[PDB]
Parts: sequence; structure tokens; C-alpha cells
Amino acid sequence: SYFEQQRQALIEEIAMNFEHVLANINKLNRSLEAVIAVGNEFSSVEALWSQFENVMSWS
Amino acid sequence: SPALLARVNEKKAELENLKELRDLSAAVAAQMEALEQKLSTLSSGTEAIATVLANWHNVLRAISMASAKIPPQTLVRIP
Repeated sequence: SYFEQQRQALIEEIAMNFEHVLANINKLNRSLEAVIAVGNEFSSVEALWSQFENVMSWS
Repeated sequence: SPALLARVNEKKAELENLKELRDLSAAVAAQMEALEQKLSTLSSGTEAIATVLANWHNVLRAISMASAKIPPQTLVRIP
């Protein structure tokens, strides 16, 4: 079971790096959500100039 | 005779009134001439803004022709 012991230690090492990456993406995801939350000022503005391009093909 | 002296005095007052009316009518027509000048200036300003609409109208049509491309040279006019 020598290779089984190696398997155990290595899967635990994998779990370490795994959870490490999990924590990284979590702080990052908070950054992502904050970014879009700040960026949601483009509804009426986009709608406004959408109407602009709509009236270009109207007259 | 003396009644007629009073009559001519009445006519004197009437003539003074008429002279003032004549002067006023002349002044009126003068003001109409000035008015016509100012109105011409107004129309000139309006023509200027008509030029502005010509700018944006050509803009809009020029874009729409490019925007409506659904399937050249560089010859243009540069005053």
C-alpha cells in the first residue's frame, strides 16, 4: 500500500490547491459582481441611443 | 362778422390739429420702414438656422444610406 499512501498524500495536496483556487475565485467573484453593479447605468442610456439608431431608419 | 371771427379761430385750432396729425402720419410711415428693415434682419437669422437644418438633414440621410447597406470612388465636393 505504498502507492496508496502516495495516493492519499497527493489527493490531499490536490485538495489544498483546489481549495486555494476556490478562495481566490470567491474574492474575485465579489469583484465581478461589484463591477457589474457599478456598471448597470446603461439601461436607459442604451435605450436612448437605441431610439436614436431606430429613428435613423425612420425618416 | 364777429361770429365768423370765432369761426376762423375754430378753424385755426382744427388746422393745428391737422398739422399734428400729418406729422404723426409721416412718423408712422417712417416707423413702418424701420420695421420692415428689422423684419428683414429677422428673416436673415431664420435663414441661417435653416442652413443648420440643412446640415443635420444631410447628416441623417448620409448616415442612413451607410446604415441601410444591405447588398466606390472618393469624388466629393469640398467648397
